[PDB]
Amino acid sequence: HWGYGKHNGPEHWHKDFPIAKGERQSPVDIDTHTAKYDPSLKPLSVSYDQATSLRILNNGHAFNVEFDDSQDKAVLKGGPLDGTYRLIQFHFHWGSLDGQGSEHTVDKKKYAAELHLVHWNTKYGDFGKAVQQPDGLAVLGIFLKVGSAKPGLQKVVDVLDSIKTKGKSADFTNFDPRGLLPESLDYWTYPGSLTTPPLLECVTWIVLKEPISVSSEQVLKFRKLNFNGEGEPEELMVDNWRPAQPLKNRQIKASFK
Ligand SMILES: [Zn+2]
Repeated sequence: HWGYGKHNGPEHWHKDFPIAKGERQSPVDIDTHTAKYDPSLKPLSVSYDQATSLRILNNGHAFNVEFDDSQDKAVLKGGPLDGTYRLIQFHFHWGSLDGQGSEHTVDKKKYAAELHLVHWNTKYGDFGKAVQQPDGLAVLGIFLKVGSAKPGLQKVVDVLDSIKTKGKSADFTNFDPRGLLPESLDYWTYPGSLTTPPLLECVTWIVLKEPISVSSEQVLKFRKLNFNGEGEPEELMVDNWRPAQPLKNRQIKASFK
C-alpha cells in the first residue's frame, strides 16, 4: 500500500487515488511575491485553552496526537473561515536531513518539518462527513526550523520511544498544543487537499508565516521512529512529505502586508 518509498511513494499515489492529479491538491509552493494581501481576511481565532489530548499513535506514516472532538473544546475560527472547526489531531512531516521535510515551501525553501493541526467543520457533524465537503476541514500548518529547542515540544519527543513502530499507541493526556504555536498568527491561505491518501479536496489551508524553532536533538528523535511494525525490518520514518503540487487555478492570499 501507499507510503514514501521508491516503489510506493507520492509519484505512485495517482494509480490508487486518481484525485492526486486533481485541481486543488496540496501542498503547494507559496510564492511570497505573488500572494496578495487581502484586507478582508480576519485574524485567526485559535481557542485551545480547553483542549483535551488523549493519545499518541504511530500510524505507519506519521504519529498523530489525538484530541477529544466530542464537544467544542479546542476550536479554530475566524481567518478565512465561516463557522467553527474542532481540533481532532495534529501530526508532523519531516526529513532525513534538516534541508527538507516540509510539505509546503516558501519561495521554494523547504523547512526541516511541518506541523499540521487538523480541524473539522462542526456543521457536518463528524470528521468522516466533513472530509466529503469542500469546506470540511481547516488545517493550520506551521513550519519548523532547526535552532533553539521548543520547550513545548519536548513532552512529544520524549514519548516517541514508546510508539516506535506502526500500530503502537500510548496515553497522551494533558498536552497543551498552545505550546507549539509561534508568536505571530500572520498567515497565507488557499483551498486544497489532504496531503496523504485519500487526497480529498476538502481543506482550507492556513499556513503560518512565522516558523517555530526546534533543536537538532528534537528532530533527531523524530527520525528514530519506524514506518514498519514491530519485529519487521527497520525502516526509519523519515521523508514522510509530499512534494509541492501544481497551483492550477488558485490564488494564495496573505493576511498581512
Ligand atoms: Zn499532514
